[PDB]
Amino acid sequence: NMVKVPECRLADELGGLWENSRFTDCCLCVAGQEFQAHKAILAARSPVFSAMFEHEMEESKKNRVEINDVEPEVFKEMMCFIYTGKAPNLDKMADDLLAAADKYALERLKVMCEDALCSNLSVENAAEILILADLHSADQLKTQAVDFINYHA
Amino acid sequence: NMVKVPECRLADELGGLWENSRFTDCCLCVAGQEFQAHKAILAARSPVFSAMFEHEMEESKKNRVEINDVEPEVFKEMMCFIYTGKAPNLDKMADDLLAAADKYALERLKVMCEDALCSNLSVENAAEILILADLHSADQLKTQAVDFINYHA
Repeated sequence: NMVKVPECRLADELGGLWENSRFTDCCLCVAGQEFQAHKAILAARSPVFSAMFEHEMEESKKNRVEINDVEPEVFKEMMCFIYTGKAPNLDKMADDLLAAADKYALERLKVMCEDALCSNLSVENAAEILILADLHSADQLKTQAVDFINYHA
Repeated sequence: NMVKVPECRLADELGGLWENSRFTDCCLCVAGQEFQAHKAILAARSPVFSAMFEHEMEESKKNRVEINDVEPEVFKEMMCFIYTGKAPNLDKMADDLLAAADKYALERLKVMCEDALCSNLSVENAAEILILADLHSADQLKTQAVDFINYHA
């Protein structure tokens, strides 16, 4: 225990990779905005992206994937999660991020959003959150939501 | 604290990326053996690979990088570290990995080897390890090797 070993920095460096966009091989177009990314990473991280890049006929697309169901700011948080496993701005978009994580099968990000939404459960938004968990198959969130509503009988 | 969030699995998934060799864009030839890899990840993880891929005039090289100064088994451990930040078999090759980590500027891996070597310091091997740390710029290893030798008077 004499030698001081530095903290793992895989996440920070992969984040650098995404921020610097080097050796990118695909373009994601989100509401008219273009983002360069790396197929290998997105595929190893999302079963949806994986399937998309693995079974895409029509070179006409030219590695150009157009995303229509996600707002640019939410998209960026999702990407941040894919490259580093973190989502610094999750708190202010938990519900939209949940839907994006669900759509792109990012299980851990999905549960992280569930965790944040659960923590904000109130009698004013209990029902809405409950419905939200049903539309994006967020089990843990639903259960905690049902329990909440019941308890407040 | 009601929702149970899974542990980050960035490393595991990036390891799968390397083990499955999907969407690779380069080839590393090591002592006759070929390994497919991803430029972006090697580049974001190693200043040497970074500079190598960033400045390579020969198309003739074809993203084909040949490594002559590293044994295949050691090379694989290095790659494992580059993709996941771990080196499960570092103990049986600490000295060789140290040199390989040094040559490719993998700072953290270099210190990890320094920690293993430092822990095996014995009257019998002390002198050999000290020299090893000087030839591969392993500062912490050196300082610990010099002290050991002194204390044993």
